[PDB]
Amino acid sequence: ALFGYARVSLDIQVRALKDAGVKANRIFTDKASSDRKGLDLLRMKVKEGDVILVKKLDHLGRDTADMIQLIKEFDAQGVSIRFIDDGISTDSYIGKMVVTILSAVAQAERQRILER
Amino acid sequence: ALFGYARVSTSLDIQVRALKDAGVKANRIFTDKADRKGLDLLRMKVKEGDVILVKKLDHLGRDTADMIQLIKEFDAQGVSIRFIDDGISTDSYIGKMVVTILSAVAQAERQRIL
Amino acid sequence: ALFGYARVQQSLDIQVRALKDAGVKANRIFTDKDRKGLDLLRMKVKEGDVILVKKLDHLGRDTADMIQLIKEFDAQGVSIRFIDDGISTDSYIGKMVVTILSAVAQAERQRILERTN
Amino acid sequence: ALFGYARVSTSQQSLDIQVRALKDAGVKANRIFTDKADRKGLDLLRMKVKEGDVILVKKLDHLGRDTADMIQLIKEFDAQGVSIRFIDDGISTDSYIGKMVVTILSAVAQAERQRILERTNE
Repeated sequence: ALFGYARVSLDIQVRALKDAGVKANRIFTDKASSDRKGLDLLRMKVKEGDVILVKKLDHLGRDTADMIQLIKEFDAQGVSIRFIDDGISTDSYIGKMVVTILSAVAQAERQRILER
Repeated sequence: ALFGYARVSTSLDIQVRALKDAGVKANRIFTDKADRKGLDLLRMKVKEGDVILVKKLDHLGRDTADMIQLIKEFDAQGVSIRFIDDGISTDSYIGKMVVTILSAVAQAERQRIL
Repeated sequence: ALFGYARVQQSLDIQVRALKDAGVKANRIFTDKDRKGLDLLRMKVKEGDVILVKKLDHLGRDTADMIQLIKEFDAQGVSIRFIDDGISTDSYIGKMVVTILSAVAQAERQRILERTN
Repeated sequence: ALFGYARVSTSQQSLDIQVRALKDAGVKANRIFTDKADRKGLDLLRMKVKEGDVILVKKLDHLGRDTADMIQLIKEFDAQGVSIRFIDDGISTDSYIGKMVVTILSAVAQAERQRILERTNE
């Protein structure tokens, strides 16, 4: 089954997931600052063969460590994640490597700006 | 204009079925097991503007360097590659970013050894 | 203070000699064959300390575990230096570089595993 | 030859921390070039460097105003055969790691520009 995840501007993500063909009862959301309600519900409901659509790489984990763990868990469950805006999926080991690289790069930029 | 390539280390029907399901004609699908024979046949048939479909990034080369080399030589003759499961085309700005990230990785691995 | 950590017997003995030759005192070297040595390291280590590791591949069991270990030690004010890779977790760029190289090592491992499995 | 470069937006305090760190890493006082953002010290530096030279910089973030600027400056010096050593990060631009970081960051920056162009074009 096809799922969607969105996190905070949420309507920009939610409408985008719906227009990607995710049904409403399969869209889970978190208002980030229990920042994990929706994601925990998604982690529970997902099963082997399922697909999760995420608008952006940044909307998954709250940092690179968190995102790498989530990808590990979903992959272990036999669930692939596709990032709509980034145009990449976790559906191959090269794919996962690139996603991890991009998260790491995006994390570094946040930290540079935070020090600045 | 639409071609297909499948490769295994050792089955092979999973990739071919995916290529067929993406609209590649059976006579445009070339395969390899374990040595360049099917990839060679594909080289002689493809033309500027054509697109070669592949199931995953994982399936193209023997390793990352080899895959990058293949991408770049098909790119030299105006031929792009679409990786189905990854949802990535080498001729898009994302595909180009990915190939450059992979080239960086492969060069670093090479320099590391030295 | 300078500590050493090695995960894997001969390849563990190569790593230990390498850490000693890198300047780590024998009694500050901790090893694992799952995490008995790491649990001991966690207890001795204090703010401003540095852990030496021969290769990136020898800290965690996978990328998720390694980044988590780094996050944890960083939170204690303990940095990690990888001898072979020539990089430390001191700055956010070092951490970024270490994440990248782990992702690369992991991909290679998965590439090896599939051509075997 | 060994040079140093320090750059700030406005804060004098961090410029002094940078210059001090540069001296402490062994750059001669007459070999430190500075800017208060601009490019005055950088333009002077460019006249003085030659193939083989090394420029110390405190942190990656003290070279350019942003990532895209930093990458362009690294590539400019690199084409001259001049490398940059970032002290706090422990990375040289001419190592396999510095080369990898520069290439990966320029790939990402290039994708973001392509992204803007597509939104502009459509």
